[PDB]
Amino acid sequence: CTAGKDITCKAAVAWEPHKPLSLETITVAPPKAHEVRIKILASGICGSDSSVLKEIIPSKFPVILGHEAVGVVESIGAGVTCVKPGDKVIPLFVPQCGSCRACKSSNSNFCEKNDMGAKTGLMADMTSRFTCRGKPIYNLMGTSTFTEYTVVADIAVAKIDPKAPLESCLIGCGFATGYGAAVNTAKVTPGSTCAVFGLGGVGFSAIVGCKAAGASRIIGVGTHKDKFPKAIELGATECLNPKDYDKPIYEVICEKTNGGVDYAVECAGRIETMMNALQSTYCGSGVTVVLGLASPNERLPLDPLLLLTGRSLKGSVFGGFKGEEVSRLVDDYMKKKINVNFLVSTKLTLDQINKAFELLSSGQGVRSIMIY
Amino acid sequence: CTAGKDITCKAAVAWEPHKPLSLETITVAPPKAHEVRIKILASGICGSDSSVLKEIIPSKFPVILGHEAVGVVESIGAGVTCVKPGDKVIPLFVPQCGSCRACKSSNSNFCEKNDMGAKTGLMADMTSRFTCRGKPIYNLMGTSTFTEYTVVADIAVAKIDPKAPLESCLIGCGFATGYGAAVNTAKVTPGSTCAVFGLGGVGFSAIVGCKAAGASRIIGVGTHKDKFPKAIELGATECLNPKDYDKPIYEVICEKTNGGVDYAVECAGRIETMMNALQSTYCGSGVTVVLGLASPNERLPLDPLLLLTGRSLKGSVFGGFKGEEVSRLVDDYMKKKINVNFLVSTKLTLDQINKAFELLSSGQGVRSIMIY
Ligand SMILES: NC(=O)c1ccc[n+]([C@@H]2O[C@H](COP(=O)([O-])OP(=O)(O)OC[C@H]3O[C@@H](n4cnc5c(N)ncnc54)[C@H](OP(=O)(O)O)[C@@H]3O)[C@@H](O)[C@H]2O)c1
Ligand SMILES: NC(=O)c1ccc[n+]([C@@H]2O[C@H](COP(=O)([O-])OP(=O)(O)OC[C@H]3O[C@@H](n4cnc5c(N)ncnc54)[C@H](OP(=O)(O)O)[C@@H]3O)[C@@H](O)[C@H]2O)c1
Ligand SMILES: [Zn+2]
Ligand SMILES: [Zn+2]
Ligand SMILES: [Zn+2]
Ligand SMILES: [Zn+2]
Repeated sequence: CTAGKDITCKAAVAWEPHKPLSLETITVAPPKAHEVRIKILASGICGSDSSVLKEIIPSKFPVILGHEAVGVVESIGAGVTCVKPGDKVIPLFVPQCGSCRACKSSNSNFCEKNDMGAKTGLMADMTSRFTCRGKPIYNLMGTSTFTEYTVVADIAVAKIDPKAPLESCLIGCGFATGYGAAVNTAKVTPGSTCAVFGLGGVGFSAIVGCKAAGASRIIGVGTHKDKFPKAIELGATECLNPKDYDKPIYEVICEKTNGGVDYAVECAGRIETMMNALQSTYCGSGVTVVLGLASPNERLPLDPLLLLTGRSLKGSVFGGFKGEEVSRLVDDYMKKKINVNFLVSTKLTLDQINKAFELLSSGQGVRSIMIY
Repeated sequence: CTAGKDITCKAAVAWEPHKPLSLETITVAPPKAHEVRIKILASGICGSDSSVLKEIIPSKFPVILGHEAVGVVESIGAGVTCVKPGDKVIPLFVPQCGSCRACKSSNSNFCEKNDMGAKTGLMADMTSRFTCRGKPIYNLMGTSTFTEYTVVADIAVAKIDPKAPLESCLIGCGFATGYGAAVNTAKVTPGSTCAVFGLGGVGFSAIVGCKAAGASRIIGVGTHKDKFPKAIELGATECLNPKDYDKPIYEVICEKTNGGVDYAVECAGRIETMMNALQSTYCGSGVTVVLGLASPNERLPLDPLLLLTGRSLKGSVFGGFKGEEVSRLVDDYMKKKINVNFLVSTKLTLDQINKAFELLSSGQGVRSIMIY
């Protein structure tokens, strides 16, 4: 039994930015009050994890990344009632305290207890449960999944079906984000025309989302044509490679869609892709959703006239989903309403984690996950 | 009888930008096929009219400005069936052809027959119905109301109650825009908190709109405290003057509204004001509507991160209203549901038109109108 005891396990540590993750032996302390220690079963590698390493997204170091996973509760701290040892769960990088303005609302999921703003990289009591070589290691958005065991607040966990597949880990971020961006944020309607920019994990999930919402046309826009067949299989009606064109991609799209698409979803994290997405929508009612994160000091040179005719520009985190909605997604996945496992193009071990980061730059595949 | 004859009348002509409007005697030709000649009863002076004169909004010159009015049909061209001589009407600067993508969709009012993009300043057949000092004079957005008589396309006219008050002219633009920005574009919900930036004709209408939508708090934000009393009278729960604080106005608002308002409406046409409005909304679900038009080359330095948490930024013209909805607005006004006349702080004659433009730079009052 490991309850109430320190656990020694394997984890991928980021001692510094711009450097490959280091496989280390670490110590994971027992959960304190209102905390839950989880044995990670599978973890996905998200573009945001890569961005932290490139300093595109701020974070303290040393740090254990990863925020897309599925696991089983190993033990619970004092006062915990929402889960119990043995329950299968998905860590939430966007918690749900249930009492803040966002949580009490039905139009927001941005719980104020999130650490995306403060970036403390520590637990609620400002201490760390991670130790490596006698040094406290910071966590990522209250999760950290690039480790065999992690500890999270009891408001940052979603209990799910005990038999949920290991591929359910994508629901921890990438899939819920892209899927939700289409279904919740953009609010894609039946028969509408959509365009998705950036065919990575999130982008493919957005394509699946637009299809589920009933779009009549879904245009996948990316620079790696090897992904096109896959994109079509998952819902895209056609794909376009901006590099093939001399004329602006938004002009190409507007010419093909009677003036522009109804909904555009940006999933690359590039100011240029955001601008292309916006201008690819119909000026009279087009809706653009930005999901990607660009360098902190980059800005979108927005001409207000682009919005004046009737356009909308919005953004969201975790597809606008609240933690309490995660289980339902897992259910739909098992009922085959959504085949999340289709997005898993590569399965690796924790030791091969750096390969997943290498693939992120490759011109193929969708999502890589690790089975511990 | 003037049917089928040229009419000689008075009008205010802008021979060139940056100069006072010139009172002239002009000739107005009879309406051609699918056109309607209207005797203007009253016209308001809109900030947009001033912007054209200052070259903030592009236009050919010489031109007769004005796009906010109420009048009566004097005669109709061949094929016209929607109105007849004697009908009271409101010219529409955003037409409704009923056949384009925008007109077929309930989510847009930006009829592709509008002249806001092409700026031809001419009738459909590329000719003008206005002549002054032997020269053809351009029109404004298919309307032009700074003239005793004007000719418009039959898809650019809304028939309204024969007994509609002269003040109904504000529905032609200012009122419909501000009011609609709240009810249609922002979609203000009962019990929400709102902030309106720029207390001019449009701003006051937005206040009226937020109140009609059932907002519990309506914060008027402007640099002229003398307008606050009237603002409160029309629906504002309080007013703030940026100059009375050492910190950014959006920090003051967030501090006073538990993180920011639910809906913010920009009505000044300044990049700085637009940015203040955006950041003044709650990061988890705040909605900002931009209505003002800034200089052509100005750009909003938008940090994507401001949207990622759950904010929406959108814009619209004519408050999102379609031409077919104008009569309903006039009806509500005559039933005292909305007191449009309350926004008229100055009444002039055509000869005094320049005083109205001077007043836009005074710092008091709301809207000026001229009775012909
Ligand atoms: N708001 C949220 O909740 C949320 C959640 C997770 C991730 N994100 C962000 O969303 C983005 C997508 O993440 P993934 O989806 O996790 O990432 P990913 O798999 O790395 O995919 C990003 C995709 O965007 C395109 N891309 C990458 N670099 C590019 C460049 N220099 N120029 C043009 N296109 C480029 C590529 O698409 P093609 O191969 O088709 O060109 C690539 O597959 C990341 O920026 C991530 O941080 C946001
Ligand atoms: N999209 C549409 O359908 C539509 C329709 C009509 C007008 N508009 C636009 O809406 C805006 C306002 O029109 P009105 O409402 O017709 O105009 P207006 O009566 O001139 O009022 C504009 C108001 O904005 C503020 N303002 C103006 N110049 C400013 C400056 N340099 N710095 C700070 N605040 C300033 C003032 O408010 P305070 O005194 O409270 O500071 C002023 O009362 C214009 O930009 C116009 O082009 C859009
Ligand atoms: Zn992620
Ligand atoms: Zn909360
Ligand atoms: Zn139309
Ligand atoms: Zn106007």
